[PDB]
Amino acid sequence: MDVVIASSGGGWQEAQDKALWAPAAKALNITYTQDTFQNWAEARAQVESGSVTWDIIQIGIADEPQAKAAGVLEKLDPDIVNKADFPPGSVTDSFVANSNYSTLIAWNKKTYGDNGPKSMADFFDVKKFPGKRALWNQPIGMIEAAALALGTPRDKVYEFLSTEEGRKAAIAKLTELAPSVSVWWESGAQAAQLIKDGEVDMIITWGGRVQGAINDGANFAYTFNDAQLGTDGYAIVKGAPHRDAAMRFLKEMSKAEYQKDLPNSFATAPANMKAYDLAKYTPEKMATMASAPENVAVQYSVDPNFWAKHAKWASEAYDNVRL
Ligand SMILES: NC(=O)CC[C@H](NC[C@H](O)[C@@H](O)[C@H](O)[C@H](O)CO)C(=O)O
Ligand SMILES: [Ca+2]
Ligand SMILES: [Ca+2]
Ligand SMILES: [Ca+2]
Ligand SMILES: [Ca+2]
Repeated sequence: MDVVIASSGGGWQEAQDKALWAPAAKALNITYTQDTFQNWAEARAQVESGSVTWDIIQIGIADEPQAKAAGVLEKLDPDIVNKADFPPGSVTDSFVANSNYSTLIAWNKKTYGDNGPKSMADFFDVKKFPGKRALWNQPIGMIEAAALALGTPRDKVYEFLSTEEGRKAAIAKLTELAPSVSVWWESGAQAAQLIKDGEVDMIITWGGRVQGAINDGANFAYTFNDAQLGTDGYAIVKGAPHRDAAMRFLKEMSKAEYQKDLPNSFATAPANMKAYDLAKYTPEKMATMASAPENVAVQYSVDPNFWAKHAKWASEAYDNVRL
C-alpha cells in the first residue's frame, strides 16, 4: 500500500526524507516506505526479474539516458513541473531534478595541512602528494577526473573523451593511479566514514558527504576546482506498483515550498529555482552550494550525451582498473 521511494542512504537520504518526502506525504495525506540502493542497475534487475517493488528512484542526470533506453523508467506526466523553474535539461520526459552537487577533491589536513591537492593533476601526483587515494567504485566523474589529470581543459573534457585514443589514455592514467588507491568507496556514507576516520589521505567524492564529515569533526579540507557539477533527481520505475500515487508524490515534493529546506543541514543545492527566493540563503550557505556562481566557475558539468553512448565500455574498463 505504501509508495516506495529509494535513494542512496546516509546524510543525503536523511536530507531528502526531512525536507521533501515527510512534508510532501503529510500534505498529500499518503504513506510511504524508504529503501536504499547504489546503482540504477538494481532497478533494471527488478524490471527484468518481473517483480517491481520500487516506485520512485533517485538517480543521476547521466544515469537517465541509459535507464530510459533499457526500459527501466516510466514516462512522467507532461506538466509534473514547470520546466522554467529548473535548470535547462535537468527535467526530461522520465526524470525530474531535485538538486545539483559536486564530485570533488577532499584531502586530509593531518597528512597535508593546508598544502593539499587543489587540482586533478595534484590528485594524480603521487610524487608531490604521496598517500592513500579513494575513488568511487562507479565510473561517473572518475573517467573525467583522469582526463583532467592528463591536462585536458575543463571545457574540453568530453571533446578529449569523444576519441577512442582519449578514452584509452584516461583508463591508462587511472591504471597508473590504481596502486595508490587504498579503497574504492561504494556509498556516500562510506566515503564520509573514511573522511571522519582519516583512513584516506585524499578522496574524490560528493561535496555534501565531505561537508557532513567536516561538520562531524573530520580534519579535512576541499575545493570546487576541477569538480564535476552533477544533477540528482527522481524517476518512476517501469511497472511501479503505485505509479499514479508515485506521480502525485513526485509532483508535490518538486515544489519550491519543500525544495527550500533541502540544504538546511546537508550541503546540497536545490534544483527548483523558485526555492532560493523562499529560503533567501546567506552568502556563507551559498558558498557550500555546487551551483553557486563562484563554484560553477571552476567546475564542468557532467555530460549525459557521453554516458548515453559510453557507459558499458566505461563500466567494464573501470572494473578492470579496480580488479
Ligand atoms: N544531490 C546530493 O546532494 C547528493 C549527491 C550524491 N548523489 C550521487 C548519486 O546520485 C547517488 O545517490 C547514487 O549513486 C544514486 O542515487 C544511485 O543510483 C550523494 O549521494 O552524495
Ligand atoms: Ca553521509
Ligand atoms: Ca580528524
Ligand atoms: Ca575546505
Ligand atoms: Ca549537471
